[PDB]
Parts: sequence; structure tokens; C-alpha cells
Amino acid sequence: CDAFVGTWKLVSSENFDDYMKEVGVGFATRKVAGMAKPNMIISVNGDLVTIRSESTFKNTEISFKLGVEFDEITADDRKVKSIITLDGGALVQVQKWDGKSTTIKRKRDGDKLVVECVMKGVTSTRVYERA
Repeated sequence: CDAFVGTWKLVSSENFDDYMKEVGVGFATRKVAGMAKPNMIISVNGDLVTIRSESTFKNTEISFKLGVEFDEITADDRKVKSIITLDGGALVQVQKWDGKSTTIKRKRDGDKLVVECVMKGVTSTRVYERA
């Protein structure tokens, strides 16, 4: 929560095409999504956190309370169920859709925000810096 509020800009990506191929995203969608260089805006108002991502591909926004299940439809049109929790100062997100599952973890490292995306052993790392 307060370590994260602010505005952030993507600075590097590693293995995002292979992670997206594992999640099941189609050729054309992986191509235009892998070119995007997003800006993430995170805020807290009492009990509620909001994460907004703004991009040349799609703009996205989710609002939630920690530990409580919600519906989300992702930038690539998968309709899923998610839960977000804090573990040792990291936010962990689990997305579930028809027998599948992924985890997206966000933690601070120095002045950076690090996001690790995992689907069956394939891991992708994206690093953001304060804009």
C-alpha cells in the first residue's frame, strides 16, 4: 500500500512474449501488446486500492479491497476471477480461468517497482521507474 502510490513508467521487459504464449494469447494480440510501453497509476482511498494502466494498446483500471474476490476482464479479453493480498510487503495477484491460474507479484526494489508474471515455470520480469 503506501510504498506503491504514484505514477510509474515501463523501463524494461524480459520474456513477455513467451509468458503470453503460455497464457494462451493469439499471434496478432501478442504482437501489438508486446509493443506497448505502459504507465501505471496506483492510489489508495481508505480501504480501496486502484491500479490503472494507460497505453497505446488499451487502457485498463481495477479497484479492490485486499483479500476479497473480484471479476476482471484483462487487456486480451480473458474474463477471470482475482484476489490480491499483501505478503511481506509485496502485492500478490492470482488470476483464475477454466482450470488455469497465473500469479503476478509487485514489489519495490530500490526506487524501482518490479512485476514478476508466472505461468507453469515461465517467468517474465518487467521493471518500472517513477515517472
